[PDB]
Amino acid sequence: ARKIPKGVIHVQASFNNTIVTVTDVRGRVVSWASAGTCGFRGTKRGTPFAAQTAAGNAIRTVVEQGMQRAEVMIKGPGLGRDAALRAIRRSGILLSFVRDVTPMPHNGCRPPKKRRV
RNA sequence: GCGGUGGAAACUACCAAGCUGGAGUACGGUAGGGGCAGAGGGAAUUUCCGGUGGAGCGGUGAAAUGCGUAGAGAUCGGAAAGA
Ligand SMILES: [Mg+2]
Ligand SMILES: [Mg+2]
Ligand SMILES: [Mg+2]
Ligand SMILES: [Mg+2]
Ligand SMILES: [Mg+2]
Ligand SMILES: [Mg+2]
Ligand SMILES: [Mg+2]
Ligand SMILES: [Mg+2]
Ligand SMILES: [Mg+2]
Ligand SMILES: [Mg+2]
Ligand SMILES: [Mg+2]
Ligand SMILES: [Mg+2]
Repeated sequence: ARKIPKGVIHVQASFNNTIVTVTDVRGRVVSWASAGTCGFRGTKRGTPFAAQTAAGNAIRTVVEQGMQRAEVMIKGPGLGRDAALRAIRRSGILLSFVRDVTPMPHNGCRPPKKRRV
């Protein structure tokens, strides 16, 4: 739909799922792919493999718009933080910068209590 | 045991003067999340207002309630607030 030569890839990795969004430097969203939209449900939705197919599935659409260089943003403690990165590499798209944006509060809102499990 | 009387003068007690090592005062330093009061600061989060986008998000041992086509989550820009 839009052919943008350079932009950014946001990958949020949580413990139950990982979102991979494709955007451009103007701060605008083009197309996204989630581990859940790939036909995965809750348990499997956390594994690095679903993050793999998620990243691959977004980059399908990003090469279809004909884009070349990109920055990678990784947010969150989950597993896909490593796995997704591999996909970004093997999908044959030039890797500019890979940053870790995981929000670190400098103090603040008191987190939920400890699960006694 | 109590009372009277004659002696002794070390220890406690009393009376008079002394002495610093105890306790303080002045002086000069120095470390400190000590206390009270008044200024300022940033992350993060939540909600609200927009632009993109367009099906799931969220969550568990595995699920479901819940939130979502009345456009969620994601992402960029703005405000506001408290801790
Ligand atoms: Mg889990
Ligand atoms: Mg006698
Ligand atoms: Mg005497
Ligand atoms: Mg005296
Ligand atoms: Mg105060
Ligand atoms: Mg600020
Ligand atoms: Mg649209
Ligand atoms: Mg419902
Ligand atoms: Mg409404
Ligand atoms: Mg619209
Ligand atoms: Mg949102
Ligand atoms: Mg404020």
